[PDB]
Amino acid sequence: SRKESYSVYVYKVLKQVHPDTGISSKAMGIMNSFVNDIFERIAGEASRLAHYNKRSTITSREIQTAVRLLLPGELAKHAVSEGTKAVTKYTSSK
Amino acid sequence: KVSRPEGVKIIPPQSDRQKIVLQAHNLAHTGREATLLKIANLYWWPNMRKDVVKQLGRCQQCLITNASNKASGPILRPDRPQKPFDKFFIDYIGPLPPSQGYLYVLVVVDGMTGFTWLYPTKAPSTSATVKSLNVLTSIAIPKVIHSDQGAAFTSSTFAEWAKERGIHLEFSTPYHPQSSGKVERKNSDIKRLLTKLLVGRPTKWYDLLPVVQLALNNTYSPVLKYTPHQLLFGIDSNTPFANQDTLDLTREEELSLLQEIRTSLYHPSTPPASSRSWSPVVGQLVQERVARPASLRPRWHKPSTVLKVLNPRTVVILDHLGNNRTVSIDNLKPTSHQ
Amino acid sequence: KVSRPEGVKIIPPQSDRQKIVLQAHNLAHTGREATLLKIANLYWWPNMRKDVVKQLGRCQQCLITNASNKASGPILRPDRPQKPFDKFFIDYIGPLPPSQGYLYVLVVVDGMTGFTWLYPTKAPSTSATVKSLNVLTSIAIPKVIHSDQGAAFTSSTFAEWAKERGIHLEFSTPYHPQSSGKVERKNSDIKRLLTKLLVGRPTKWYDLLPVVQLALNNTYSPVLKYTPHQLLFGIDSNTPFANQDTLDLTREEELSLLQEIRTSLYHPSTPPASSRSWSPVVGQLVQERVARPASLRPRWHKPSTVLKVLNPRTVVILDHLGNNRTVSIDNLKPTSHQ
Amino acid sequence: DRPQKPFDKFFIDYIGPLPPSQGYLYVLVVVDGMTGFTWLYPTKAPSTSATVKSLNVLTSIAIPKVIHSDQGAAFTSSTFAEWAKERGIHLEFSGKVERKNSDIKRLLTKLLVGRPTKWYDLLPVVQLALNNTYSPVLKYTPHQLLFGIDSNTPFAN
Amino acid sequence: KARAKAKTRSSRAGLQFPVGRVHRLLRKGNYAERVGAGAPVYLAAVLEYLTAEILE
DNA sequence: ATTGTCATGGAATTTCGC
DNA sequence: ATTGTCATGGAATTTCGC
Repeated sequence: SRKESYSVYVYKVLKQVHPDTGISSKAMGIMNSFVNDIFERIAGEASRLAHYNKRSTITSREIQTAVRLLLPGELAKHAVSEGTKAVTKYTSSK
Repeated sequence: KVSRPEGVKIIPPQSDRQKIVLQAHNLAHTGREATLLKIANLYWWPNMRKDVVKQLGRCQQCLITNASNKASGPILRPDRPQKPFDKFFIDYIGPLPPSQGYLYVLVVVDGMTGFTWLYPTKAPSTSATVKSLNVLTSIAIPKVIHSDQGAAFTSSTFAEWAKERGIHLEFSTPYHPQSSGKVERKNSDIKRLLTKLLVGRPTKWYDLLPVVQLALNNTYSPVLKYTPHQLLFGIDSNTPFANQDTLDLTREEELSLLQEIRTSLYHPSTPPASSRSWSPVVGQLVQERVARPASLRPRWHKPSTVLKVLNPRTVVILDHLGNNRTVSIDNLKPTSHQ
Repeated sequence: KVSRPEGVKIIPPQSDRQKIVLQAHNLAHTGREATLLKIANLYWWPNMRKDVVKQLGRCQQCLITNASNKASGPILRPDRPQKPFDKFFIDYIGPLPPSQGYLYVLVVVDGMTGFTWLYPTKAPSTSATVKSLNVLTSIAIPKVIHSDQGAAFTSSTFAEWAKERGIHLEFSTPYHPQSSGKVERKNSDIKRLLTKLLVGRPTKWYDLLPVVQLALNNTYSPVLKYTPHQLLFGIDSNTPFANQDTLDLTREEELSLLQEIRTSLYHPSTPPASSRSWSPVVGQLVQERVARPASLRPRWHKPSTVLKVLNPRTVVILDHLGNNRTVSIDNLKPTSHQ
Repeated sequence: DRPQKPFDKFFIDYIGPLPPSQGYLYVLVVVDGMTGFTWLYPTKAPSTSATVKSLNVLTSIAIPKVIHSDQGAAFTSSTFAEWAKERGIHLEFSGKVERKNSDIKRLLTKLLVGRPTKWYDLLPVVQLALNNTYSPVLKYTPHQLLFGIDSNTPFAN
Repeated sequence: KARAKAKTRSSRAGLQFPVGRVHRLLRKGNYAERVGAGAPVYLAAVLEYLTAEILE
C-alpha cells in the first residue's frame, strides 16, 4: 500500500545548497531514517515535557525546549533561530 | 363556583390562593401572561393578576434568567476638553499577527483632537505600559488619563507611577467598552490604515507604525475640517499638501486665533429618547449582568439596591458579594414586578 | 494660478490631474472628503470632486476595507404556514456542559405553532441527525425542513436520506443566523427553561429534556392565547390546568372550528424603512463580507455583480472565486462611488 | 358527560418476542381509544424499568387520562403505580382498537416476524400507514382526527 | 460550489518539509492530546535545517 | 464615585449665474 | 434560487358599574 516517507522532501533540500548533486537510493534511506529518528526524539521529548508540566498540549514552545535538549552546543543556537523564522513568517501569513 | 360565557369556572378559597398559582407558575416558569392563561382553564376570581405579581417577586428562579425588555435611555455626549493634554484614552490592541517580537500596541488618543500615539510592546504588562508613556510624558503632562479597567492598568503598581506624574487615572465601568470613547474609534482607524497598507503582503506591521501616527494625524476631520496637527500645534509640519493659508498671518497673534478655532467645533447630537426607556431610582431594585456567563447559567445576578446615582447613565449598586460595583445602566435590568 | 479669499491657490495642468490626487489619496487612504481637504491646501480647480471619485473606483485598497454606512432596509416577515408539519426549523445547540455523554441537542421547532422537539446526541454528525428524525418522522412527514447551512446538514449523505422522506431541504443564506427564525427563538427558550430549572445544582440537563418538550409545549403564547398543543392537536392532554372549555363541544365538528382558529392568528409588524436604506439592482456592484476575517485583513472581498434578485433581501452575487453564493443583503455593502 | 375526546384512554399492546435489533424485543404498540394514533416505542424488556424509559418519550408529547391494557409484568408493580400517581393518571391496575388489533394480532405479527434485525428498520415506515386507516365509525383517519388537518403528502398517505 | 485556492502550510512558512504530514504525526503518535498549530511548523523547520547540514 | 464616536456616501440643501 | 421572532412588563386602552 502506501509507505509515507521524507524522501521527496530531501530533493527539495538537496537542490537548495548543492544544485548539481544527486543522491543514491541507499543513502536516501539514511536521510529518511535520520528524519524519523530525529523526529521522535524531539516529539518524544516534547511528549514527556507535556506530562512533566501537567498539560495535554504540545505547543510550539515545547518543541523549542525539546531541541535545546537534544542538539548540543552550536546546533542548538541555529536550529532554534532556524525555526522562529519559519514561525514568524508563518503567522504573519494566513 | 361561577359561570362565565366560555364555560363554568371555579372560585377557589382564600387559603388556596398562593398554592394554586405557584403550582401553575412552576409548570413552565412563565411571567405574567402565560401564567395567567393556565389559571384561565380551571379558575377565575376577582384580581387574578394581583396574585401572579405576588408570585414572581418571590420566584428567584425567574428573576435571574429573563432579561429586560426595557432599553436604557438616551446616550450622553460628554463635552470635549478645552485644551490638549487633558484626557488620554488608552487601550491595548492585539494579539495581532506577530512582527519583530511585538503583539500588543498601546494606543494613546488625545481627547482634544484625535492625535494618536503608538507605542508597541511585547506583552500587556504593567511595566510595558510605564516605559511606553515615559516617551510620551517627555512631551507634556496630562491631567486625566481615561482607560478601560485593564489587567495592566488596575494593578497597584501602575497607580503608584501615575501619582508621580499628576495623572488622574480614570477607569471605565466594567464590561462597558463603549465608555472609552475615542480610543475605540481610532482602533477602528488604525485597523483601517494598517489593513489598507498590508493588502497582499505578509503583515509586517512593525515597519508601518511611524507611518500611522503621521498618516492619521494629518487626516482632515471631515466634519471639523482641520488636521489633528493644527488642533494640537497650530500649523502643519513639512508634510505633503500642507496649508499655506496660515503663512499669510503672524504666529505671535494666531495663538489666540487658535483658542477661538478650538471653541467652534462640532458637538454631536443626542438621540431622541425612545419610548421604552427607564430611569434608575435610588432605592429601586436592580440586577447586574453576570460578568462571563457560563453555559446554562443565570445571565443576571440576584437583585440589588441602587445606593447613589451619578448621572442618568452611571449608578452604584450593592451586589450580593457586598460590592459597590459602579456599573453602567447598559449593564442593569429593572427588577421585574416591584 | 488663481486667487481665493483664503489665499493664493494653484491651477494644475490637465495632464497633472490624476497624479496630483493619487499622491494625496495614498497619504492616508481617505475617501471623498478628507482627500479633498488635502487638495484644498495647494490646489483648486473647477470640478475637484469629479476627479476624487475617479480615483476611488480604481483604488482597490480602499474598497475592501471601509464598511458601508447604508443599512439594509425593512426586514421581511414571511407568513406562517397554514398547516402543521410544513416547515421544521432545525439547529443543534451545544457544546453544553456534559451529562450522560451528551453535548449536542437537535431542536426541531414546528413553524406552524412553536411545538419544540428535542433529540439529544453525542456529536453533531450526519448520522446523529438521521436517527434523531426517524423518531420524529414516525409521527408524520413534513413537506419542507429549513435549517442553517450546517456542517451536518449540507453533507451529501444527509440529502440522500432527505429525498427518501419527501423532505424539501431549505438552507439559510450563509453567515446569516437570522434567517432561521423560530429555532433561534426557541433556543432562547430552552436555554431559559433549562437555565431556570438548573439553578443551584450540577447541570444534569439530560434528565430534564422530557420536561422541556412538555413545559414549553404547554406555555400559552401570550399574544396568541393558545397552547402549542391546541394549535397542533386541538385539545389538551392530561396536564395540570387543562381547558374544560372545549369539553362543551363535539370533537367531530370542532375540527373545522380549529381551521378557523389557525387563520385568525397575530401577524407581526414590518418596521418602517429607515432613511439610509438601499436596494439591490441587477447590475450594481456589490461586495460580500469576508467569512471569517482574520486579524489585519480585508473585511470585504473584491466587487461582484448581482446576477438575480430573489426578494428585496436575498440576492445572488458572482464572487471572485466564480461563485454563485446566494447571500443576504445584511451581508453585502454598496460598492462605493459607482 | 361529553363525547370522546383525544388522549383519554390508551390501549397498550405488545408484539413478540421479535429477534433483537440493538437489543429491542417487544414492540410497544400504543393505540388511543378515540383517535387511534400509533406510537411505536419498542422495548428491550417488558419491565417497569425498560418500558417507562419508553414512556418518557410518550409522556413528553402527550399524556393520556387512563392507562389501561391487559395484565403483564410492567403493569402490576407499585413502582409503576407511584410513577402513575405523580403523573396524575388514574390506574385500573395493581371500537377502533379492536380493528387496530386486527392488524396487530394477524397482519403485523407475520410481517414483523421474519426479520432478525430488519424489522426495526421499517418501524417508522409501517407506522405512518397505521396513522391512516379508515374507521367507518368515525369516517376519518387517525391523522385527520388528531391534528385537525388533512394529509400533507402522498408519502404521508 | 467551489472554494478558494488551497495554499499549503509548507508554502506559507517558507519551508520544504511538510507541516500537514508532521501535524498528523503528533496526533497519531500519542505524544500528547493537544498539538498546537505552530508546533509542526516549528518542527518541520528543525527537520529542515538538519537535513541541509548533513547534505551540505 | 462616571458618560460612545466618528469617518462616510447618497441625498437633501444652498449658492449663484445670468 | 430565499425572508427574524416572540415572550414580557409598564403603560396605554377599553369595559363597565351604577
